[PDB]
Amino acid sequence: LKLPTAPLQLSGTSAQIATLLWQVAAKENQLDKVQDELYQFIELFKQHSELRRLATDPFVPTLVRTKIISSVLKDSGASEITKKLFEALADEGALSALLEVTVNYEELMLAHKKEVYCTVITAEPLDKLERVELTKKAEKFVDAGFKLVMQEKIDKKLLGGFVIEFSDRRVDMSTAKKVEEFNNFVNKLVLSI
Amino acid sequence: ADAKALDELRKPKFSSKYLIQHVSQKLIPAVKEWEKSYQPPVIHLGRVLSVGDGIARVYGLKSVQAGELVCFDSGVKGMALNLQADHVGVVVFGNDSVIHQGDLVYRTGQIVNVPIGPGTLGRVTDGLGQPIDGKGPLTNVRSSLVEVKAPGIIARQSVREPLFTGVKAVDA
Amino acid sequence: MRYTIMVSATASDAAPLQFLAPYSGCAMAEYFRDTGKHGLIIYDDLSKQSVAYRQMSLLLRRPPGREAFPGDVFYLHSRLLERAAKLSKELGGGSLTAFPVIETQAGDVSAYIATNVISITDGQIFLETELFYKGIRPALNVGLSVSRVGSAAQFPGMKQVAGTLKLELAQYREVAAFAQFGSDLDAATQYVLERGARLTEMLKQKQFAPI
Amino acid sequence: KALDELRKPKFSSKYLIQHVSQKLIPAVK
Amino acid sequence: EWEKSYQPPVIHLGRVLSVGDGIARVYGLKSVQAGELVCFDSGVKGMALNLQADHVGVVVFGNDSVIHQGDLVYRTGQIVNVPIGPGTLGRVTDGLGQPIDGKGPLTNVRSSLVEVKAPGIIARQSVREPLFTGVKAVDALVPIGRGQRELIIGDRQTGKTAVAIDAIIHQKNCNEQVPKAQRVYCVYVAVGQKRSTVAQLVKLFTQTGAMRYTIMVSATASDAAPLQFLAPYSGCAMAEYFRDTGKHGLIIYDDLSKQSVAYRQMSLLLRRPPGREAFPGDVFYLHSRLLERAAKLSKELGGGSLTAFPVIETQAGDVSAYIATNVISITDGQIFLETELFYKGIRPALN
Amino acid sequence: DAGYVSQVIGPVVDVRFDGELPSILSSLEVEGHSVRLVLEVAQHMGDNTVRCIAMDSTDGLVRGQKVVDTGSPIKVPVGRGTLGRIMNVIGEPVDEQGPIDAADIWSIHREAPEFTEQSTEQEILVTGIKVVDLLAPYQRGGKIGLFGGAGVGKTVLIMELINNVAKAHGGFSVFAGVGERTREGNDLYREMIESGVIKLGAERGNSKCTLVYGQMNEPPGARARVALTGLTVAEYFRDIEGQDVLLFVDNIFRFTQANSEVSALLGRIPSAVGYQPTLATDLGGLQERITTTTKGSITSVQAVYVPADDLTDPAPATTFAHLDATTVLSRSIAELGIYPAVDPLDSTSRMLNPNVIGAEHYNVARGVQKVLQDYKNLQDIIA
Amino acid sequence: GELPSILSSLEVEGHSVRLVLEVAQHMGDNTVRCIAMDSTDGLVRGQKVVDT
Ligand SMILES: Nc1ncnc2c1ncn2[C@@H]1O[C@H](COP(=O)(O)OP(=O)(O)OP(=O)(O)O)[C@@H](O)[C@H]1O
Ligand SMILES: Nc1ncnc2c1ncn2[C@@H]1O[C@H](COP(=O)(O)OP(=O)(O)O)[C@@H](O)[C@H]1O
Ligand SMILES: [Mg+2]
Repeated sequence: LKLPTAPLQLSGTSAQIATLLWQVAAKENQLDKVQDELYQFIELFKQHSELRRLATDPFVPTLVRTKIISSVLKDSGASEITKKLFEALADEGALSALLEVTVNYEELMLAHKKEVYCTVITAEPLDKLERVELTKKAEKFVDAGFKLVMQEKIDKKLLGGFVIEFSDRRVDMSTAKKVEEFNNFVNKLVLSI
Repeated sequence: ADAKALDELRKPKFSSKYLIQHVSQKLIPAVKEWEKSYQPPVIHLGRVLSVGDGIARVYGLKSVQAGELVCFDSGVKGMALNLQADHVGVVVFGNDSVIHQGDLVYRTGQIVNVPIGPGTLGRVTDGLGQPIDGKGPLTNVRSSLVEVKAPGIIARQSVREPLFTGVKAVDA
Repeated sequence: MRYTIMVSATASDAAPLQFLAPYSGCAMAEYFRDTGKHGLIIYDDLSKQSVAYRQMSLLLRRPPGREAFPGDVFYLHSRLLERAAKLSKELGGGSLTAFPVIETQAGDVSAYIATNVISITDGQIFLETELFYKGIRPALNVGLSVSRVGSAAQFPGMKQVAGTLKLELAQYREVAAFAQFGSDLDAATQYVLERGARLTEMLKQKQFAPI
Repeated sequence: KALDELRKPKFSSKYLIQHVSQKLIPAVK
Repeated sequence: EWEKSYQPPVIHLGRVLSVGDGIARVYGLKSVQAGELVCFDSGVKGMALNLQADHVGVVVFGNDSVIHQGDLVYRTGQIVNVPIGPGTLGRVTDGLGQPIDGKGPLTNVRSSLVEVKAPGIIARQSVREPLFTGVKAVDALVPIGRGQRELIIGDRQTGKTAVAIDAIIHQKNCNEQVPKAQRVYCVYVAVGQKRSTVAQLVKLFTQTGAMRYTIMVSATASDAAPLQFLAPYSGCAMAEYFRDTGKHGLIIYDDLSKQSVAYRQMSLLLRRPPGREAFPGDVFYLHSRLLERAAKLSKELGGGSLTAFPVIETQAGDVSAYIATNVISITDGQIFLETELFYKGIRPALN
Repeated sequence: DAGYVSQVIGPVVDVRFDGELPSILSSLEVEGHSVRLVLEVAQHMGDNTVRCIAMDSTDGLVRGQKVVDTGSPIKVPVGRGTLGRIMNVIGEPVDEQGPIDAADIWSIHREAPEFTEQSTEQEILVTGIKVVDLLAPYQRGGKIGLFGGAGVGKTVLIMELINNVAKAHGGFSVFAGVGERTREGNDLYREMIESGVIKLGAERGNSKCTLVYGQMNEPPGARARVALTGLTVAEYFRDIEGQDVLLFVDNIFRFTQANSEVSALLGRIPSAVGYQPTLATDLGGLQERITTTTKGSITSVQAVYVPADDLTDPAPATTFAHLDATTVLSRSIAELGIYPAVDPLDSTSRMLNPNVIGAEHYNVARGVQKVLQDYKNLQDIIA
Repeated sequence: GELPSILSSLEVEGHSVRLVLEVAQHMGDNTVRCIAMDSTDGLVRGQKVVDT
């Protein structure tokens, strides 16, 4: 009667599908099994046209929607957690709800691994010492014993330094911001003096 | 949960394909066992999702404009007043009882035109050009834009002509 | 009927055939303006055309406003009554003169359709149900009815004598409600009552009698 | 290209999560 | 010593989904507070009023044509505050706390939170000593005590600003011959007036000499919606400074109906549920916490006072309109200033 | 780079974009239309979509048609050659004399002039109407309002005020037609060519007026921004040239109505009685741009149609705070046959004070107010 | 199978009264919109509905 606890809460009626999906698959310990199975359906929704007609056509009746999905979903290695899921979305026309339920299941899976994104922008590419001096200030800016990925990036307008685009937080140690804030502390003291 | 995560979802990261080889083999016999339950994919035509009381909501119709006369499959004429994201709200000229969920909607392309001219002097039509006076169709007439904007400032002059009404309560 | 076209949207027809019928009604009469002639147009029951506009939008999931009429209903009656005009010399010199008909809701001049169409149109003719039973037929209100262009818009011989007609009617509407005392003093408070009452008994006529 | 119509959720039945939950727990062994 | 104190901020983020009409709906901000003052990228501030499940609604203190979709908002971690203190005297600030006079910054000031609770029961002492406002029709007929609420209701073009400013000039005509403690300081808060009318009002407080005592908070009609919403709270937060220092203060809100037009304009833009005359339901609460902030503190907690003079502009004398129904209910009385008897020579037309 | 129209609902159309969405209050263009169509963005939908307002009629927009970005607000051509020209909202000639002989296009959407550059010196603007110059004396460089019903005589005061003050000034003026009839638009074009304010030929550069016309036929995109198009060319002649320019705007109420006709259509709940929720920043942003600064002078003349002589509607009840001198027209005084039908009680200006004009002007106008208030309080009992 | 034309009747089965329906709007989902001409107390969401 107990479900495995969701690592972070979400919004409703389109993303808590993924919260419920994570609460089912982690009970079956099928976590990285079914997550890239959602990816294949997106490639099925990308390349093939007959399946992606079924996710947006408003004229197909409510029995051809389920009798193609359960016809396509034989065993084939596919999980019955996944097979009972994709039956349910074509049961109530929710086959358009796939591209949202994945990216929050992506978020919830990266919430199960303690594994946060970032994107660091410099003016200079990072060598094998410059990148390993970066993380020791970056891991002051995560809250706990988390992981860290790297998405190194080049832009000329920053004059050295970095900006850690956590997508939730940002730390500006770039000098182009520093010379801007140096100029604002010039003007706030030359006008007052 | 943003659009860059959606564009990252456009990059495939599946790491295995142990379904796609077989679901591409059972796709085509599935759609051709249930082939009779498929209406054809309709792009430059239209087909009715919802219909009622003079406002009929029509899927598709990538080619229409605002204010294009459309023709339903029973001969009923229509008008596209607003065009939503996935559907086009179509206003229905006349009684609407003949339109079902799944009937065809034909674009006529033009802006709505009612016949003008001096051959109409003596005829009683409705607002659509069809005669109700029982004297047959309109002869020596032509169509014109009913959605035309007014004549501009440079086009007008000062009024002079009094327009007698024949009524002393008015003209004095 | 030789010189009359009539577009006739009934109440048993759908809404947009009534919504388009003044629009198609001015599409005929722009031809008479374009080719130099003069055109008469009467947009009869123009409030009921606006109710024919209100039916379509409120089924069309569009936001309502004053009296559940939509937002742009001023723009409906605007371009319905701006395409009637008097062109310059350079396009034949044709004309169009406009008669919209707005029924008040038993005396709401601040009714939502009324405040639009009283501000668009140039002159108005009030017909109360009060004046229709005092013998005044047609029951024009004189003190409330204005025009724009004034002179060179009447008969010019009538135009000189109209100032003798309007201003004596102006004092008479002020003294008609002062009949609660029995005054008739100094041969003026009786004579302007004696004049304007015969002016009312002058200015009645018969239905369907073009003189 | 072929995923612009899939970019957002769209459905009827605002209580959809309760519908799918009875169709996800059956395959729970 | 500024370079030696530069620790970079960790400051948390939020990205904007939809932004329009001075209302920006932001995504993210896992810890923003209710009514927290945020800052955008392009130097314009903002407050988040409502906080929903997925997106957070943020109202904008300024022009809104600078923010695209996908811009960033930084949380300042502080509920919106205004610089209070004596250095504001003579200055003409905007309602957020910045000066618009052209006299540089506001020095000898301190920032304090504009949103606190009113004084309770035991803070109060019964108002006994009187405030004197110069207009003899106010002072003798419908009198006003030091630490009291009195509504200058009226029509427009009828003198509601005149009953306000002639009280202010009377204080300058009274403060020069009264000792240091019981000197009544003016904060006439201009809501919804023109940017040129305040120019006449900054002139009359200088030419008479009252600008030694007046702080002119003028959120115009030309700035955005929440500045006209926040100008009475910040102006009463300026009146908070003169309360707990123990002095006596005069706070005047002018045309508080426009502040109701301010709280209407953001509420229907934020899709809060509308109530009577399409105002939000809680607009009576946002009028009361304003007007219950000015009072007389007792002889154990400071001894100072605070008397508030709100102004409601009616339409033709309807004292039962919904906005006037609220303010008459929370305030004590009414100085009804009718337009029709104003031309009957009784100046002010005090019915 | 560029995007497509994705959705059409009457006079508001929706444009989607593939990255780098346009800034708010910028200009958009559709190709393959009958006339050049300008879309002015008012809010972002959220899914890479701006929501617009249409300067001309949308009847003809296909779903998916090519929409380019000008990346910038609406640009009208300002200049000295613009005198003697009948101008649109989007910079067009609609008097059919070539292009506009001017340069240095300017953004017609800006911020208001600040609090520091405000003028407090007041000069009595003597007009020539005996009820104006005695009772409600106008201010040079100040604001002139005109209320009154539809059929009381507002617009015939305005052209009378042009003949009073806009001829005997010598400099420049601007007639900003916001949603009035073409009849009072076309007639004013003839009675300024004959009065010589607007000239034709090779003397186009010595004229005194530009006409910015957003009359009733246009959809409410054009009727909502012709107020700003007429405003910014007046604010161009103020700051660059220094001359005093008279802004004759007609039907400010039609500016606020043109906003309110689509304000519900952009996804906003209606305000009080059915007018727009954002009327305060719409009109208050309009009015305080019309001021007089240290650099020059703008003397605004505002006509407002009020519906059925009721001043309780909030669309003119925001305007009463925004007008120094107000000439309130009563239909009753016109029903008495008195022209001008200017109220002795409702129409009151800000110059009326003995501390500015002199006691000889203030006492008789107050003496007018005593004898006319008691005449109203006695003409009830005279019956 | 196929949704009937507008303003056509329906005949429900299994009710205590011979209850008739009249279709007026085709509300999508292969589902129509009706107004019941008699008492609606006792309709279960599976009852067979036939048309004339
Ligand atoms: N004692 C007085 N004698 C003569 N005029 C007065 C007097 N008091 C006020 N006024 C008039 O009041 C007008 C404006 O004053 P004030 O701004 O106080 O009125 P108001 O009711 O605030 O108007 P609004 O609400 O439109 O701003 C001035 O034109 C002034 O002539
Ligand atoms: N001083 C005047 N002399 C002559 N006619 C006048 C005068 N004042 C007003 N009128 C009349 O008032 C009428 C309405 O004028 P107008 O300004 O068009 O009203 P509105 O602004 O309400 O449309 C005009 O027809 C005009 O003849
Ligand atoms: Mg005032």
